[PDB]
Order: sequence, then structure tokens, then C-alpha cells
Amino acid sequence: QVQLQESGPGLVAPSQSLSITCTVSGFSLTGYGVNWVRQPPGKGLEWLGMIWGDGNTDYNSALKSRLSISKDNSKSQVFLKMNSLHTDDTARYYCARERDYRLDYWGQGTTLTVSS
Amino acid sequence: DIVLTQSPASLSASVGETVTITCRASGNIHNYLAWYQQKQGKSPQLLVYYTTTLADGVPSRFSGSGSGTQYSLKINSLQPEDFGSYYCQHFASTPRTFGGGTKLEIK
Amino acid sequence: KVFGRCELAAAMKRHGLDNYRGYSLGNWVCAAKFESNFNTQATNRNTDGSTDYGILQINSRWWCNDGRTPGSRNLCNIPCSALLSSDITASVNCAKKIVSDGNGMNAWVAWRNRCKGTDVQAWIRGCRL
Repeated sequence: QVQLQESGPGLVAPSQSLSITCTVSGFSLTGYGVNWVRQPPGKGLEWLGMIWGDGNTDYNSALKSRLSISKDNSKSQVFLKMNSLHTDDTARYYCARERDYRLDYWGQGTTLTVSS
Repeated sequence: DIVLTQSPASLSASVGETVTITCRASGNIHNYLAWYQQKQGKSPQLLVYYTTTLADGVPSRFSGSGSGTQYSLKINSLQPEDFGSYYCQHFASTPRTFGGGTKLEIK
Repeated sequence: KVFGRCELAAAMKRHGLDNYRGYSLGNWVCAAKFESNFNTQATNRNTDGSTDYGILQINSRWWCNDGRTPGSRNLCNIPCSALLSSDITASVNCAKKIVSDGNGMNAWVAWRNRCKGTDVQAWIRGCRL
């Protein structure tokens, strides 16, 4: 069964970083990309970046410099690492599987709040 | 970046009604466009990919069409479970972007 | 005949491979690349009477009949030398036979190992089709 589960810190401040974890199951990371998408309170979806099955990564041009995505194929985990936090980074963060140009399975999303 | 202009922002419809939600790309996306539905407090769910292909399990009252730069999601005879929000996303290259969303609500 | 990637892509789109069983067109070009290096006359002798043929390297033991392979099934009901042609209609028609569902591309070991999971769309981007 395909599952994506996010785990994050929940609350962070502009002075720390932020690493969210995406623990997948029911499929190999070598065969699929995993995208990171977020949704600000009462806002629409925003694309952050992704890592392909081959380990290459692509990022939202605007947030590219604050982001880093990596994964451990053996642990079945994908990581979103973000820094230089702003309060506008407050959002629900989702990892979703990419199967040949469509996000077919999405995690439940973790809510992150960026304080002072 | 290719940006997507989705409209309308909100739609008020009755069950049984047919509604159209459009997404216009700022550049040619070559049919690599998906639609998602997000219901109150749930992750988005894939409805349509590559402009026209319904995802597995999706009822046939949903149909996508498009080509080039203007894309549409049509819902024929809308059902109670159809209300919620809809977003289009392109996959023409990276970075991918989503449309601003359309809120479909009960008239 | 060695096809250029866009040429191969336009041919495959013509023959209905774009989004065939939900597989984006790039998957097909990537598979051709790694299987035969785009060479319609590629051939590959396997450890068993088997031999893979043409652009998508179709196997002589199960899909095309070469009549030189211990145990053909000729599931594509085609002679293997039909596959060794400049025109890809036969190769494509057999491939469509092989890919019955959304996981059918696994038929090609190179696609599963070298294409699945990568940006296969890269093979067709910039191709006029």
C-alpha cells in the first residue's frame, strides 16, 4: 500500500532551520520522485521542489536558496531542509509521490508555524 | 516560470448542475497538466492527469480538456461530494506551479 | 537506421504511444535509447536460444517468431525480422500488445532500471511534435 507520512517540528523560529521528514512505504524511492508542496493557511498550493528517483533535485526558483531536499533510499525517507525562515513559511507541508508527471499519492501534511 | 491563471475563484452551484473551471498557462505546457480536488481538511487528491485521463477511481462526470495554453475541468451533474477546492498544476518542466484554486460551493 | 530522439518521438506519438496506458511519451524514447540506442536493427543474443530484436528489442522466445529460438510463443504473431525495420509500426504494435496495463513497461529491463524514476520528459523536450 502506498503511504507517505510527514513528520516535522511543528513550531520553529526565524533563527533555527527546519527539516521535515517524509517516510514512504509501498514503493521504492529509486523508482519514483517525491515532491514537496505547501499550503499556507486559507491559501492555495505552492510547489517547493522535488527529488527524482535518480537523486537529482529541482526547486521552486524563488525558494531555491533556502531549500535542500535529500533522501535515504534504504530508510525510505525523503527530507525537506529549509532555512532563513519567515512567518510566511507558516503552512501545511506535504510530500507527494510523483508517478510519471502526476502526484498520485499525497501524505497527510504536517502543519508548521514560524514564530519570532 | 510558467504561471497558471485559474478561474473562477469561487463557484456557487446546485447538485445536478454542470460547471467548468479553467486554467490558462503563461506558456505552452504540452498537455502536462493535472487537476486535484481538495475537500475540507484533506490532502489534495489526483483527479485528472495529462489533461484528459481520469485517475483510477474518479467518476466519469469529471472531464478534462485543453491543449496548448487553456485547460478546463468540467464536472457534469455535480454531486454533494464534489464541493471543495480544485487546483491545476503543470508538469511541463521545473519548477512546477499550481493554479490559484477554485472553491466550489453549495448554492 | 538510427533515429534522432525527436524523430523517434514524433513517430511514436503518431503511432499512439503518447500516454498509452498512462505512460508519458518520454518513457518510450528513453526505453528505445537504452535498449537499442535508437537503432532499428539492434539485435541481442541471450543465454537461451533467445534473441531481442530492433528498436524496442522484442524477444524471439515470446513475442515475435524468428524460428531459430527454442520455444517461440509468437504472442505478437509477427516474424522477428518484421521488427528489424526502419518503419516502427510493427515494433510499436507489438509493444502495445506487451503493455497491457500501467506496469507494462517493466517488459523492458532498461526502462525499469534506467528510466523509471528519472525525468524521461527530458528526452522529448524541445522536440517539435
